[PDB]
Amino acid sequence: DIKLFKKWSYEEINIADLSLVDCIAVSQKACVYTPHTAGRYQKKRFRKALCPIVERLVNSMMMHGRNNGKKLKAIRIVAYAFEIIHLMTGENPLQVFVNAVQKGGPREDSTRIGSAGVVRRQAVDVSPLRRVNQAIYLICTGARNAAFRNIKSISECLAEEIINCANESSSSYAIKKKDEIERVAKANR
Amino acid sequence: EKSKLAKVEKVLGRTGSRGGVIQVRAQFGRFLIRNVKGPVREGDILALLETEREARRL
Amino acid sequence: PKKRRNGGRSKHNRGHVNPLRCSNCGRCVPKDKAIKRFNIRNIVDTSAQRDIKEASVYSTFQLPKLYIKQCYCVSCAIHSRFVRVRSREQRRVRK
RNA sequence: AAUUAUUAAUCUUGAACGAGGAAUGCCUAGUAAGCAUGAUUCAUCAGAUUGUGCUGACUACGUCCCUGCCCUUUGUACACA
Ligand SMILES: [Mg+2]
Ligand SMILES: [Mg+2]
Ligand SMILES: [Mg+2]
Repeated sequence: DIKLFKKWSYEEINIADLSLVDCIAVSQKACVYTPHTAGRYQKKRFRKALCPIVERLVNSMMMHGRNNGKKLKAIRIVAYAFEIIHLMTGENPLQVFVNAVQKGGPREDSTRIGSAGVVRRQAVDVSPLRRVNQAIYLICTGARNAAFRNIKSISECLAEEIINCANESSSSYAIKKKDEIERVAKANR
Repeated sequence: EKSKLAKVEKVLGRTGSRGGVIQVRAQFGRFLIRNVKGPVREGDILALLETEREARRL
Repeated sequence: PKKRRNGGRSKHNRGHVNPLRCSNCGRCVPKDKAIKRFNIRNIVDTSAQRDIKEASVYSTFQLPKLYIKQCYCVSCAIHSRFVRVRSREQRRVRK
């Protein structure tokens, strides 16, 4: 009987990837009424994976210097975006957001490896934590760039970006950046 | 397009000139030595887009 | 001050020795002073090696080797690190 | 003692600037950034220092690739090096 924002349940949501099941937290300790917890999540290496997923979303939502530390404004933005998401394509907005998180990060990448003095740009593999982090970062950047010098508000932009990310449509920032990363990765090895 | 899941069973070391690369041994049930970017643990799960490929020694 | 007892090469009871040419840089060096290396290599690495195996007839195939026998001059040999720089006592250690 | 206008108050005037080329700085947690404030100077004057608190992230948990410093072997015709 604990709901997100007192409206949405996440008692029935599932992941259905099985690689990202351990890295996104909607369970015992992470079921909260509001995405404000003043925890200590960066003291150890992997403790970042127990911060509730919506709080990580709001943590990346306050960026570009103008907006540093303004946590409550970010929470209001995210809450109204979730209302807009539920209104159209009526579903649980947290389930839509989890689906979008599962799609917005590349599965493989490229880097410089010094095999025997001569080098390449060899393809490598991406870990689940890296994929989750990149999905969050790319969604937030897409929404932020959409709303700059624009008639549409920031929460409308964020709702559109999340919905488009969940549907694999190549009109979102995250999907296209990820496809380009994967294309170069398949090309360099 | 179609991922393949492999389980990390131990971590071997770090490569790259700046050390931003991790060497693992993963198991489907065959073993492979694969080469990863980002923080990893034993027990993590990888989504391999290629199946017939290994990494040189370190 | 005569840093080496044998003068950098193994010649005794002879006047002249014919030279050979460096496998890397083409310089002339006497045969008793050049450093020699003999190599037994495979044609391909192990993954391509197994790929040839099931593309083959005869059901029992072995790839051939390569035999090379290269020779180098001092400058062209220690730039590639076949030979390094040692200390005064360690220089005398043969084998 | 206010002219080359000490500072403050009111109305009027309403420039460049649409995120910054080659380069380059600081930073790992109540920290960066954002936000204001007490003292020093002081007849009068802070866009400066030196302290204090308020709101509060992202990314790593490494390496010797660039830069700097150190140690071992080695060469030296350098020792104001
Ligand atoms: Mg003679
Ligand atoms: Mg001063
Ligand atoms: Mg160095």
